[PDB]
Amino acid sequence: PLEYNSALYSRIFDDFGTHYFTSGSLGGVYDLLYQFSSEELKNSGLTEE
Amino acid sequence: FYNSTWSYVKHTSTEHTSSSRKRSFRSSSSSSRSYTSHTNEIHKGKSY
Repeated sequence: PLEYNSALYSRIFDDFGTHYFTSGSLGGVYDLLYQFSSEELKNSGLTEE
Repeated sequence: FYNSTWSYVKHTSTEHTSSSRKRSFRSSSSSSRSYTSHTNEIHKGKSY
């Protein structure tokens, strides 16, 4: 609408957002996490009478 | 994962011996006894 209406204008930002890119770099992003745990127990008894 | 192993050995040995000799007449009596109790246990658990 030519007349101001806050809802219908706000739809613009909903659909298209507020800003556009004037400069940018495009690329790839690699993210890795590796986590390891080991627990080891040994026991050996002898009793003789 | 966890991998769990247990081993267990139990041994018991018992002996009894008795002998008697009398002379007067002459007599003898004797007895022997031997014993063992033994147990083995092995128990294991594995989760993945």
